[PDB]
Amino acid sequence: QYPIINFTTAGATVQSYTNFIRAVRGRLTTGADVRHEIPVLPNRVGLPINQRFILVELSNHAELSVTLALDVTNAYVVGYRAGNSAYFFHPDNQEDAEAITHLFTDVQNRYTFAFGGNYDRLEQLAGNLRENIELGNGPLEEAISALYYYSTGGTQLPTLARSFIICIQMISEAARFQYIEGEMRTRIRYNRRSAPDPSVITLENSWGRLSTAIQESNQGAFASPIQLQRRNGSKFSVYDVSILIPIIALMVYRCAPP
Amino acid sequence: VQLAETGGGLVQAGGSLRLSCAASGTTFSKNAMAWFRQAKREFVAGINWNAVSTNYASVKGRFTVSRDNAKNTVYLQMNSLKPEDTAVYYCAGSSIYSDISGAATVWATSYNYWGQGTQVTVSS
Ligand SMILES: [Cl-]
Ligand SMILES: [Cl-]
Ligand SMILES: [Cl-]
Repeated sequence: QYPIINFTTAGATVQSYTNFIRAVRGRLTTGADVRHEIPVLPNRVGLPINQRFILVELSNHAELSVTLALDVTNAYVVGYRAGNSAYFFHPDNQEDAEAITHLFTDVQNRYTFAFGGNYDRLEQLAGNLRENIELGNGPLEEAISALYYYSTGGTQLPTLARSFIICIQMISEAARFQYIEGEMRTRIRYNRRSAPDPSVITLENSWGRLSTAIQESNQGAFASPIQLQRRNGSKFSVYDVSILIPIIALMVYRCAPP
Repeated sequence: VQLAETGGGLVQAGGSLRLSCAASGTTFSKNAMAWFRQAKREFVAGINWNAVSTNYASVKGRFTVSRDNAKNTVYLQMNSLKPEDTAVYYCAGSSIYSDISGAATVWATSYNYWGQGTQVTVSS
């Protein structure tokens, strides 16, 4: 039994979503390993399977519910359970292939998709890019519904792919970035929904690159600056870890702590 | 998706047939495949994307399922054929799932693409 964190979109407030994300982070990493003030996720290699995942239980005002499984190494969604079925993205190696069989063992039906959970593939299936897919409590509410109905036959592939894209960003990306968590709190605050702006999208795209640069950094300065975009799409470069401390909450482990 | 099947027809008993099915355009190496048969439409054999996991129905120890991802082909090798095996055989696939485990393996509904059937008739 992996740890379970419960969140409802019903009556969702800025605080309840903040408490939720805080708790998700708390389960992803012990915080024992920090590098330049930024917590590093457990190193995949050597990690015992009984520690490998956490579970995120999502429910809405519709009183439908689904269970997401997150990999503690990258904080990313690997699959989910609705009712008597579990569904998993295509594992990219044998060792990942084996890991997920420890998820949702008592379900009647077990499916592995032909596709992975990367944005490029999901976008192709959903028929839309991330920048065309709106985010907020309303979109999460619908995504949860689409995911639950998939197990009953009421959800088509394109809507499923779209719902993944919504959940991954509002949960995984938000746990990874305080900045992305912030934009979600803002949507909830004004009770609005909107597609993510360029600052959100480029962060998402850059998480692995920023994990590497921060961990390989000499003294906190980057050998290669990292270009990001602001909300308005204008471009600027990050030369130093100091400016990302407010931005990025967790990193994938790239190397030994020295 | 396009399918091309070979093998079928009349064979005697204790004798054998090989059914072959080529698929396209899809990503076949990523696709769960299955064989079904009718009279009277049920699951016969099925195989996952990497061919490390296979299921059989009545046919166990006789029929074996195989695939070559290089050719986008899936095979059914039928051995020790008995009159009760006479049926129309359909190759099925899923462009959605790489692996279908549990009950859903045998649901015709788990598979979103289907070849035309081939009559297989095993005489006494
Ligand atoms: Cl949706
Ligand atoms: Cl930024
Ligand atoms: Cl450093």
